[PDB]
Amino acid sequence: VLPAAFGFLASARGPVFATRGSHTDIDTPQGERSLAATLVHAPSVAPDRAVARSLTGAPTTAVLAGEIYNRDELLSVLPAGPAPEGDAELVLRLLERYDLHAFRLVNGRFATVVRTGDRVLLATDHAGSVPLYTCVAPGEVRASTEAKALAAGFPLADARRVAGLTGVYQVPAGAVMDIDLGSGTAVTHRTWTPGLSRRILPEGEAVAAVRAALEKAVAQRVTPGDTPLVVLSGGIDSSGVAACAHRAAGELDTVSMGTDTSNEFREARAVVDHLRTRHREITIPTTELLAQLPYAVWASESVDPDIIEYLLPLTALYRALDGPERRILTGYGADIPLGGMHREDRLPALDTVLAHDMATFDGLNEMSPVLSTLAGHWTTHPYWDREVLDLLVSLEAGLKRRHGRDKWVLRAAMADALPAETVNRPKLGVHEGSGTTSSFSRLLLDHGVAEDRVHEAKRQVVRELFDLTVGGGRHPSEVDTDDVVRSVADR
Ligand SMILES: Nc1ncnc2c1ncn2[C@@H]1O[C@H](COP(=O)(O)O)[C@@H](O)[C@H]1O
Ligand SMILES: N=C(N)NCCC[C@@H](C(=O)O)N1CCC1=O
Ligand SMILES: [Mg+2]
Ligand SMILES: [Mg+2]
Repeated sequence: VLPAAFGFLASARGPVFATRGSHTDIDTPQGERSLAATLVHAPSVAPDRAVARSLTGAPTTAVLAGEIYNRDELLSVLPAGPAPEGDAELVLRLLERYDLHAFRLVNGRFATVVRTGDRVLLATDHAGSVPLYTCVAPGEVRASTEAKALAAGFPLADARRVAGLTGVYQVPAGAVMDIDLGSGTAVTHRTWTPGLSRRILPEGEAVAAVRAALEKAVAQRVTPGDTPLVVLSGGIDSSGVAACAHRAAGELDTVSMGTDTSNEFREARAVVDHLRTRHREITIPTTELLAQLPYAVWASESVDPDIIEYLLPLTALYRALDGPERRILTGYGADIPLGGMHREDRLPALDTVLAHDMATFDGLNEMSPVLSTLAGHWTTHPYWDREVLDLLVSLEAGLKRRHGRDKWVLRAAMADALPAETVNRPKLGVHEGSGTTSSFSRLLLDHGVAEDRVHEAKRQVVRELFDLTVGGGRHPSEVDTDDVVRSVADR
């Protein structure tokens, strides 16, 4: 049900993560010139499948956090028949055949570090959905799924430095960093890049392809026998995912979050009734929502005020979940390739914003698994599935904004599976349906923070939280959001 590991801290030559779970140190056969690592994973899963060893080429050790979705495909290009036992061994098999190019073939939600001889490889999935950070110095390489574990040396080109940190870099999305341990030299190869050209397709085929892709992406994300949990908002995106997940599992559990300001329970109810899902509504006080601020920056390790604002309600929801650890699917990210913020018929502006968004998502960590695993829950997002993403991004603007409706192709793709009311439902940003942006603004406004200046205040606040939780090793619970807002408002 859950991946073999959520993250890790490794070194090639006392880990503390936001992620909740068991810790397991891997054995160090060649004790020495070996790959040491601490894996963080669910208490209910065996780390084994997240670790693979080999002698092909050299002594080799692979560690992988997360999971791969196009397994059948990758397996079809391998020689022998005895299939690898897990995703880490699968990667290993692929590396022995394509070398670092193996990552150009992977469609997944993972982060991995591999040591073969004195060579070290650091790879992320196409979207860098599972953040990966590193510190490289001649003779020593440290990699971790959380920068906070690395804050406790040389500069690396074609990698960005982490805010308020030194010698700590984030491996870019869709990339593989090839590091020679001896010289400490690092070379980065991109293994995926957003398509820039657009595809033309008749309505019927376009709508069918989108439906088929999403169904497949969702199917790849639901575990056989296990009923998944979908964070439902009543919007077309999460609703589209719910319909697909329900079909792949034959049943479905849903959940919706709301505040005392706002909610989308009504819109969500329409869908829970259409598919007859096991639904649950959660209402967290606005004051409780804002108190989540330090937890969001700590888990996401992001400094973008706008993203942190989008993550607040999600973070609160994951932490407020009751019951056993769940496999959660979301409809997050659908608006990006579809320009879900575009509100007119003039297509030009839609593509401009789309191209810009697709070129600047890396580093935001908005889809990081830590957002949910901080409470022991694993999340995956089918709309940013490589295949679904490639397709949605490639469609010509006229298929996204058509018939006076935004994200048209997606709405039409779920038409025969959801109520008409849900299909035509205008877009709403979870920030609007629960009043997160307004609440955060009101908080600053109630502290004296003037208007043409709340945004910058939100920046200073978020950045201050980061320096404390990520750079200073301070746990969110030990941080009082009000005190930080106070300090920032004084300016
Ligand atoms: N009020 C909510 N309760 C539960 N899940 C939500 C809620 N609002 C949004 N989500 C989830 O998070 C994603 C946010 O995307 P968006 O609505 O485009 O901002 C949706 O695709 C849902 O899966
Ligand atoms: N430029 C970006 N990377 N924007 C991300 C906004 C997320 C968007 C989504 O679901 O794609 N989203 C959150 C509410 C909403 O809309
Ligand atoms: Mg959406
Ligand atoms: Mg919404």
